[PDB]
Amino acid sequence: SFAGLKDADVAAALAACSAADSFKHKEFFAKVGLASKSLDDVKKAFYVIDQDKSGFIEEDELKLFLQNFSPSARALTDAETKAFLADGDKDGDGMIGVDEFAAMIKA
Ligand SMILES: [Ca+2]
Ligand SMILES: [Ca+2]
Ligand SMILES: [N+]
Repeated sequence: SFAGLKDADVAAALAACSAADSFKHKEFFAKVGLASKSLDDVKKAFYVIDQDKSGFIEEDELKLFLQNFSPSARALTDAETKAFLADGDKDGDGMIGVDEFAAMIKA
């Protein structure tokens, strides 16, 4: 479950990436329903994912990305984590900021 999203969508999205290395963030964003949320709602999601409230989603939080949807969900592999980072880190500082997060989700 995730605030603002349908439990059925979140559960199906988690099932869709059950296999190691099958996680594709853009497919996950669409399946879970975040890609269809308003920009304002996408920003809310960001602050939840930013676990230590540093203002940025760092690699360690990216690795445990799925835990925000279910505490028992698997960690992303180092390969999945790095691809996630490479796709969203538009300014090259090694982390994902709120605007980068929103850009990655809204096409
Ligand atoms: Ca953080
Ligand atoms: Ca960045
Ligand atoms: N972090």
